[PDB]
Amino acid sequence: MNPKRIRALKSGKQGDGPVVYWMSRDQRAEDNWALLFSRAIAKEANVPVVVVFCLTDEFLEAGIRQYEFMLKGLQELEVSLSRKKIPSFFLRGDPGEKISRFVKDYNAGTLVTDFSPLRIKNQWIEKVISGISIPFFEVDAHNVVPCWEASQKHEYAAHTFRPKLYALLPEFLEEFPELEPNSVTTLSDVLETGVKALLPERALLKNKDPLFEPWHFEPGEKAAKKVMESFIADRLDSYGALRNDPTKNMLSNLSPYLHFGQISSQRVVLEVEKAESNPGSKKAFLDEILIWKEISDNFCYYNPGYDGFESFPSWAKESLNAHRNDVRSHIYTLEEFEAGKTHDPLWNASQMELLSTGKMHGYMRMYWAKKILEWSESPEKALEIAICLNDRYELDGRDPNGYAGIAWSIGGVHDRAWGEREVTGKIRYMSYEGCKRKFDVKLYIEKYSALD
DNA sequence: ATCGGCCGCGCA
DNA sequence: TTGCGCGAAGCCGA
Ligand SMILES: Cc1cc2c(cc1C)N(C[C@H](O)[C@H](O)[C@H](O)COP(=O)(O)OP(=O)(O)OC[C@H]1O[C@@H](n3cnc4c(N)ncnc43)[C@H](O)[C@@H]1O)c1[nH]c(=O)[nH]c(=O)c1N2
Repeated sequence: MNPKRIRALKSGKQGDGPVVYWMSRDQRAEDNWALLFSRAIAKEANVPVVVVFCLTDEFLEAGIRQYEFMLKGLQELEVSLSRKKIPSFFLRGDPGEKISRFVKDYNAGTLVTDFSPLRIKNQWIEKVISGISIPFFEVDAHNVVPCWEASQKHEYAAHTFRPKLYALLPEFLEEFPELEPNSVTTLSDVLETGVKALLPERALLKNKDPLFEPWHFEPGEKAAKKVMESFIADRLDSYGALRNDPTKNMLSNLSPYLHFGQISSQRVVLEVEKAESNPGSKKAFLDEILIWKEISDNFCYYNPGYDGFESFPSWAKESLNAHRNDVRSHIYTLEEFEAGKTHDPLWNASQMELLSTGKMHGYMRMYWAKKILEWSESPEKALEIAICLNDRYELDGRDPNGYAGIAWSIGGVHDRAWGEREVTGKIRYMSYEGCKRKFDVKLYIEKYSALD
């Protein structure tokens, strides 16, 4: 393994016991540098490797759509791990509290977790640290260049981070060895229970049936390898030319799998790299999954206030400030956006794309989040409604890519200042009629007319 | 250091 | 549509 992928969190005396992988972000058995590290420590010490996943009450902030998708990654994940003789364990509480009992109860010798830059991970890791005595390592298994190696500061834009990332790519772009089975030796209720809890929160139509359409993405590692091979085979060619057209389904549709870590961006990079197609389609796509996926981690990692106004750049702050008294063409309430009740049929279309499938089209997500800022009473409230719907309804929500994507839209983070306007100040504008030069907007509204 | 280099619109 | 040149606009890093 490339050692630079490892951070030592807590130093102590290596217990005699097993290596416990605390599985958080990267819920996969293959192409996992974290579990590949745990097994190596279990191997040298001739102790086993084991997985422990912590199911927290944060699922009740989202909905059936995400929770189902995730606890079927997990059922399949466990069949896979047992097949390698690595048993997995599923605790049901506060990680800081619960993971600390596990290591102590089970005489864990060494504890490993994967890397995530979101605030709450830090709260737990710091609680685990103060309650264990065995060593404690962290591994970046979600990025190609470990987040703290690509850059040590917040990067102002993609084109300041782009040299830094490619500087280090030949070293960190590499094949994955093979997860070696152990030598040394309930998820059904958990879902049935979680679901009954979330059942009065489903989005229904006027009729009783749910809004969500569960057949657009199958969850799992197996599914995610076919979404990836499908993209490489059918859409990667057309990607640069049609990535921006909401009527063509020419995206990878990989974001829900990456979010849960059911597939590794590094594998995807490897396979796109090796694959022949339009060299511009490969360049266009590699920038999305290398430069934009990883500066988004860079973002939350250096900006603890990443989901708030205070992390916008200074120019963006001043400008939105001076336009807090400008009169707004419309003001909608959370619940009115929520049910696509604006005058803008394009907006409502895209909101209807969000509610029924769980994945709104890449381009339409920009447009969507800017009209929230233009038609709400203040930036804080627009940031609030946009996080809220993003995380409530996007399969790929509750994710750095989310906070970094909203802050681009509403705040100009990783963007630049544009022609000053009312309400939106110097923040990049996007117009209806600009969409109309770009794609048959009429076809996209026809698609989603379930506003009942 | 001193400057290059990161959507909407008019038009053919 | 479809590409091009332009506009308005602040800031990083050679
Ligand atoms: C308003 C709004 C809200 C969000 C986001 C953007 C915007 C404008 N993003 C990011 C982005 O829109 C999203 O990653 C893409 O729709 C990914 O879909 P595909 O994988 O189908 O795209 P596509 O195949 O074109 O991109 C491939 C991969 O590159 C990365 N990438 C592409 N666009 C990116 C972007 N704008 N920012 C960062 N990485 C990007 C993603 O990992 C994506 O899976 C996000 N993403 C997410 O996973 N969860 C979220 O909740 C949000 N929230």
